[PDB]
Amino acid sequence: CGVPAIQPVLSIVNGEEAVPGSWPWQVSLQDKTGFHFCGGSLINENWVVTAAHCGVTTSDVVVAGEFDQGSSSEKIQKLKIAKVFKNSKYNSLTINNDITLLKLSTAASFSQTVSAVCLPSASDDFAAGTTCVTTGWGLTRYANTPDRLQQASLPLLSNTNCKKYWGTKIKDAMICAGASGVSSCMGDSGGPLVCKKNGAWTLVGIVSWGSSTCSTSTPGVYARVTALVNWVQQTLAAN
Amino acid sequence: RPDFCLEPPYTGPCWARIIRYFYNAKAGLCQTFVYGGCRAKRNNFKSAEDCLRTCGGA
Repeated sequence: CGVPAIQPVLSIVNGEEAVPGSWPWQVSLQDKTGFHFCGGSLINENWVVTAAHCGVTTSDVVVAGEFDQGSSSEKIQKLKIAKVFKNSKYNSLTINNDITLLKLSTAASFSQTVSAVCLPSASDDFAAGTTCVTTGWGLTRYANTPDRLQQASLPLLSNTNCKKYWGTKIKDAMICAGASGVSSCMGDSGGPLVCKKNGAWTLVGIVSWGSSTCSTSTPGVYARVTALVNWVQQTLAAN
Repeated sequence: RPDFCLEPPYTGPCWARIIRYFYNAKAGLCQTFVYGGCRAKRNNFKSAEDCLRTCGGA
């Protein structure tokens, strides 16, 4: 996990187009017609982790190995969803514990453009200031979504610094990043916020919420995976 | 009809791109809009039918 067959080129509003297939765990969650409503991350061949607010159902599909959603010829994997596991602790009012697991009906076929992201340990500590990366097909301007997968490098923020803006709206299962000239935006939800752990890209956050206009000077908020990974492991073990 | 039917559509702070319907009193019909996934106001429906049955004529 966490090691793309195709290396990404570094250096979402104000982000940059990604190298095709360089974020192999990134999936597009679409409805039965092919409409992209959220992103997600493959954690293995049978499971995808996304945000609870995305409201995924078994009628939706997981599209893996995609880069250009505007390309009808591009080879991808349209995977059916067998069951949806929404974290029962998801708070629809505070948005805390914003995570959902999707169990695929048919396993994804891993390859050069399709693989898993690593999961952190509940005790992992990704220091504030650490430069991480988020990806997705969300808006690039606050409008239709970009056809090609976007990416952006951004710093993790300390809870104290994040609260300087969001105050008490920041809960224990949330981690902030951004306010650095880039911003996740409509369509990016459920997607990954990854940071390197011993060189391997590890899922530190799941795009959740933030500025209602995707302001690049405001902290973006993500579901804190370290606070939710035990729930993840437990769900996989029981299913 | 409920006054919430006269409120403009509310996307919210979450970053999803979910299609929902809202009643547009100016036109007299329910139209589609993008909902962010959380904190939906009441003029937000999963189908045009639900929207028209709740806000039609407002």
